[PDB]
Amino acid sequence: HHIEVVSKQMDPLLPRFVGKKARKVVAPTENDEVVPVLHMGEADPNEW
Amino acid sequence: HSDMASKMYNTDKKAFLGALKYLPHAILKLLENMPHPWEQAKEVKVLYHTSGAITFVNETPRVIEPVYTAQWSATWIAMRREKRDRTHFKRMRFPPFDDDEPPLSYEQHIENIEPLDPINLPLDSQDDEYVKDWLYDSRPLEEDSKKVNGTSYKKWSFDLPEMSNLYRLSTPLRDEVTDKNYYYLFDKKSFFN
Amino acid sequence: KPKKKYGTDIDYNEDIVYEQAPMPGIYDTSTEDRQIKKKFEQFERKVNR
Amino acid sequence: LLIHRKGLTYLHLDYNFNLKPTKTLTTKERKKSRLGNSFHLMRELLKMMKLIVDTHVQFRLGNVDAFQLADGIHYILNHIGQLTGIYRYKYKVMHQIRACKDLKHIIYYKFNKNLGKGPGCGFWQPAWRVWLNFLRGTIPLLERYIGNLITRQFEGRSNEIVKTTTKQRLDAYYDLELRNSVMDDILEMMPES
Amino acid sequence: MTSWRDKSAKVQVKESELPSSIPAQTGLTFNIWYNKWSQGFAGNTRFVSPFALQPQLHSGKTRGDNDGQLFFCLFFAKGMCCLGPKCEYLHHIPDEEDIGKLALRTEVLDCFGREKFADYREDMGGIGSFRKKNKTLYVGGIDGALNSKHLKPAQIESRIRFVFSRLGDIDRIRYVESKNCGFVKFKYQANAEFAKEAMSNQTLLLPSDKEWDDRREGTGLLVKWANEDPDPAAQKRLQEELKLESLNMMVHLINNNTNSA
Amino acid sequence: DEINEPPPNICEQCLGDEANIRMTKIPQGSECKICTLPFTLYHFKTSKRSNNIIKTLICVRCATQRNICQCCMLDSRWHIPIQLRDHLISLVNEENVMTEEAKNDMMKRFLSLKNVKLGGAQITTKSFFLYNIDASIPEWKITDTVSQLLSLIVNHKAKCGGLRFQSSELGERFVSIFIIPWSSG
RNA sequence: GUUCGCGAAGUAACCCUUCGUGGACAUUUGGUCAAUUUGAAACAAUACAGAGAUGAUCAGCAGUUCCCCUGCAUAAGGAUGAACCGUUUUACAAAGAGAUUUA
RNA sequence: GGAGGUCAACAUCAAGAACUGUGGGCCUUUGCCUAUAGAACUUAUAACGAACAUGGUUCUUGCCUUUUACCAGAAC
RNA sequence: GUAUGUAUUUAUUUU
Ligand SMILES: [Mg+2]
Ligand SMILES: [Mg+2]
Ligand SMILES: [Mg+2]
Ligand SMILES: [Zn+2]
Ligand SMILES: [Zn+2]
Ligand SMILES: [Zn+2]
Repeated sequence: HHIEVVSKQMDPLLPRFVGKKARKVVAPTENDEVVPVLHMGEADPNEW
Repeated sequence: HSDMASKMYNTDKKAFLGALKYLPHAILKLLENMPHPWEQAKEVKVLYHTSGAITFVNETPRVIEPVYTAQWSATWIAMRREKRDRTHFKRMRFPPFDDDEPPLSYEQHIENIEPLDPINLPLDSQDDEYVKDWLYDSRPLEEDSKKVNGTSYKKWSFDLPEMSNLYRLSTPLRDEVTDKNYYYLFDKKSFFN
Repeated sequence: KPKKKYGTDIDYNEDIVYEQAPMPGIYDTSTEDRQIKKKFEQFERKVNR
Repeated sequence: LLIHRKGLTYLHLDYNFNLKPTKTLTTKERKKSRLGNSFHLMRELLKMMKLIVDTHVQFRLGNVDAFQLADGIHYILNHIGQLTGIYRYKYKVMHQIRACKDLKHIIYYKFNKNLGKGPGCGFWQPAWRVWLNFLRGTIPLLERYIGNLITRQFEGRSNEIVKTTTKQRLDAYYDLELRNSVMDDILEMMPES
Repeated sequence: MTSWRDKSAKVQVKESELPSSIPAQTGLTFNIWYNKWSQGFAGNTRFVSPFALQPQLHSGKTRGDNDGQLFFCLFFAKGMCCLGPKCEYLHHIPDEEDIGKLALRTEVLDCFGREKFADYREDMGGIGSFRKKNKTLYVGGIDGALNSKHLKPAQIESRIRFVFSRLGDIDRIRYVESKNCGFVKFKYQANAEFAKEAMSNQTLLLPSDKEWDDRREGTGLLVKWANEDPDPAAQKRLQEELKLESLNMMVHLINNNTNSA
Repeated sequence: DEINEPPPNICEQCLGDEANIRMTKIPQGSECKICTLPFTLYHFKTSKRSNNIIKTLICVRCATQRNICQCCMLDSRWHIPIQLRDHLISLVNEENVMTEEAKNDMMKRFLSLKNVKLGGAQITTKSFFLYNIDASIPEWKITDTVSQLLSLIVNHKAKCGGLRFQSSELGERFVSIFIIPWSSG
């Protein structure tokens, strides 16, 4: 249907960003894949 | 929009809070337009919101410097006189109105009352003849083809005999001291030092 | 249900609090879920009587 | 509208813009009801406009006279160190009062000279310039101050709200991160877990 | 046809008479921003309408019709609309065909041009929920007969049937004597909504009977959406309905699908 | 920025048939009806002369997961309600597939962000007493049938069709799952 | 409605008026928004009490939280703002001793 | 075509005592040297305004229970 | 002498 996208000039007194607000979210930490943690109790617990 | 209770104003209601940021501007743009002692009734250009949100007087006063020191020398003198003359001169009480008294709108009360004349001043038909014609106009010349530029009112262009008469009038209001050598330690630089 | 305090207050019973889809995986569970539902509908359906 | 939108219906602005509580206040309803150094500053500001333009409202009705007009709004611009009390909110503006006392005296003893002790007057210019400048000084500062106040009455205040170190709450910081920076080292001298 | 499709619709109330704004006296002072009253607490305000629509009497042809609007004037659905034939939003009972038009869009929004929310409301309140169709109305506070008990609950029945009957098509009306409610059910989500916004806050019987004079001080009958129905019967019935319906629409998906092959 | 950058997801039906169209872009529009967060709204009238202005009800994060036209709220591909499409796709296969969604508040807000899509998406008076009444068949169907061969009070509890009509002319022409009696006093 | 022009009729003597027609001039507003009960202010009143570190009476700063409130605020207050004060079992083994069962 | 507009948009306004274009020579585009043309506005008791305010950081003070709000000097 | 906190369901959701 084609298109042309024309922003709408405000009415400068009225809010700009009519829907903006200050809220709070917590967010999904989304991943598939893992980060293998890859490295390399007898005499020591004496010491420590 | 003075009466608002309805639903249909819940746009304009928000609109109002918006202009609350812009108001102080309007005050300034109102309060430098004061009609000044001599004018009777002043007419300005307001730019208004179309929600009834606020109304900015829109213009800025432009008055020629000498012509202006004239106009205020006139009123200055007429003052001193009209203080010396009359007997009990009663300063008015403040505030003008008590709090119970919502200010009465313009279209009804005030527009029929007619102005009750200002200062001006006697002047003359002999001394002041050049200047007596226009000197008290709201803005002295919105039009004089040759004398002033034109309606946009910038770059006034005058003539000796007039500018004389102005010199004459403004004599109360003028610095009067023509010898640079007068300010000796009163210049700036002796201040900064 | 005892009202709310802060306007966003959570009612924990209603929905999974923060639902982490456990993982992908190769082993294709997909059957064990039916043993689950059978046991869970079974349990709750018991308690009602 | 701003007020009734904070859900205070028990504060009343009369038509001179005094703010009075009409119902002696439950303490919580005081705390929710303290209002802003802005919104108070700006209340006062409007009060001044309405005061002057009142005196005009009178004159147009024909009730005073163009001389008592001039004296009146003179008296205003000088005694705003009484008629309003804007000096509670920005105290800086107490230069103008000092300034506008002084212009007062000058424009007298070059006026009184040889006539009268009385109230007669009517040179209000140099006041009017001073107050007009000082008003240009707070336009930006208001568009900011109240600009905030309104985005907070819509969008709710800021959710994060960090803060900074400061005079008082220093120690708790210094301590706090001291001990954290032991707990690294002592956590890493232990062999394992 | 000869009824609605024929003569132009009419005013009900003259804008003069239109109701008083500023809801009146729950409390001390009147808040300007919101429209409420300020302080104190008294029992909530609700009241019967002074008004109601008159299904075949006032409905008629209007402006949105000539120019082809969609949603139905709700201040007509209260018969309260003061604009007469001038009103853009349509005045009349939904036929089946208009629903023929809206039904494209009635997923999201009502017959009155309002945007259905998602979650219903604590009480099953006033505007729909797009996650679900519900055609079925709880009706409660039937005491908007005032308190005259009409010698049979089947006079309740005759009366609810008599009122809601007018608006259009109907499935069924199940009164409940155990607990006071009607539970009613219709064809078109359109019609459902329309009856709802119409019949809030009303009183009953003849152009007059008994306390008819004072009918105007009653509370008025709450009309709100209905939840599920716990019995087995109706429930199996439901999954049947859905079932046959999927059974139809598969034909669509094989038509466009099969064509796309 | 990126809010723009996933672009509108829009019906090819409800969008209307015309060749070229104009639609606004308003950067922070409504919140979703669903996730309850801001987004960019696109107005438009379908065609230019139209009476009503389409508005778009949801994110492009939210109308991704479900794959639904932000104005329509049908499926994109099948032109069908959620609670249908994932019902049909529940049928084939056998039992699965519903999307359990979001009461409370930041439950739904939170759950909006993760991109897993969702099950539907995953793939894509003369008293007349006439008895025998079938329970799930409505009045509309009954008096439907009557007006189709040519006013009512039914009781579905007792399966007893009670009935009245205006003139017994409709008595003859009525007669001239049905228990007949032409019953009046 | 203006203007240019044509034709016709009348007035006329190339015009004044009337009729018809051609041409030009002028070219798509507004809506995120319907008008009080059923798509959402918050206080107040009633009752129940009536201020952390302690044995007790107070100054206070912090810290965490999907709690915020007032304030222009990255200031400072809001009981040191409030909530915290609770419920608590498995990386689990090695050696020795007695009872039971069995190849 | 002329006059105007309390009309708009777009350029430009603090610097080697200061701008720009062009011809020619050299280096290798910059850059240097030479020749030439044109320069509105604003500048020497130095500047767009013979006018005159406010804010932030940083130090020095002054009121001095603490913070907003402040006292009076400087730098940015 | 007080801040502070708590509950304030009236209008019958299908067997
Ligand atoms: Mg604190
Ligand atoms: Mg304490
Ligand atoms: Mg604390
Ligand atoms: Zn209407
Ligand atoms: Zn669509
Ligand atoms: Zn969303």
